[PDB]
Amino acid sequence: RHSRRAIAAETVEILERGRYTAPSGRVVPIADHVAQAVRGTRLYRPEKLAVLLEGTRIEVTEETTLAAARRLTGAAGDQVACLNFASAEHPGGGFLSGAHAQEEGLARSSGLYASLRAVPQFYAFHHRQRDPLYSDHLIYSPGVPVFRDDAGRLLEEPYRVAFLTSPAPNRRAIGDLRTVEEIGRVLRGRAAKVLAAARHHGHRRLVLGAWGCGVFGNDPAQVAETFAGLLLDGGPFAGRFAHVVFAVWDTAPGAPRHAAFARRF
Ligand SMILES: Nc1ncnc2c1ncn2[C@@H]1O[C@H](COP(=O)(O)OP(=O)(O)OC[C@H]2NC[C@H](O)[C@@H]2O)[C@@H](O)[C@H]1O
Repeated sequence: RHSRRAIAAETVEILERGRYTAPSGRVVPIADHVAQAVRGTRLYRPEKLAVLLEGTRIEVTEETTLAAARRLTGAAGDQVACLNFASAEHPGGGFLSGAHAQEEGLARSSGLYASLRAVPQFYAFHHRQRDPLYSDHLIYSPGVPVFRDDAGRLLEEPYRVAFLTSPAPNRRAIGDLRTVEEIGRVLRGRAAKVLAAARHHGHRRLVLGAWGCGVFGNDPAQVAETFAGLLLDGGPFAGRFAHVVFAVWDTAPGAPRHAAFARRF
């Protein structure tokens, strides 16, 4: 936790100073790209996403979200979109406290926090709502510079990705007070809106994963099935993306989140 906390603090300083020093000694400017990402950040309310809905190579890997994004970005020039497994309540989750989860890693490694911290309406809505289902609100963050690898090392050459920030329902907090089918409907509606936003913004290649299946305690078979219904068997997004990677990095024994996605896809 202490090493992650230190890295998080360094990233915040970097975003303030607008440059960082790579291991070679190269000083890398990022202010322009960060400012662009912030200025282009958009909050989508549920009903706007619903409007977007009125209008493929599939891989499962043990990659982190960022490792998959970096691989895809090196292979072609079209900007990749990545799903941020978001906190409903804090931009970048607990990254500044040294918390260890997917969003926190994104926030330690990129300009994502500068984008999300600029959308207080998203977080205020959920704070007032006080409901663990959260909502279909989504933050779209274009061209966010990514400048660390999985180990926290600064990159000689940063790359840019779009992020889609949407919180999965906190099934852990809900317990058995909603049915499997109710949660499935919430997941399907929300995932459809994530995909609609990605497509709306011209992203043909996506990095998805075990959304909500860690701290939020969702069932990875159900989350994998949710994406499958949308992307496969003549679903609404079948054939609409060029490349979808389910990058599932699961350090628990048996890597069960990854196993569930591998089984389905
Ligand atoms: N970096 C990364 N890449 C890919 N997959 C990952 C990664 N880190 C974890 N995982 C896998 O994805 C699963 C879900 O990750 P998690 O970050 O726990 O997402 P949640 O939606 O359940 O939790 C979110 C909340 N945690 C941090 C945020 O601030 C949100 O509060 C997790 O169980 C792992 O199997």
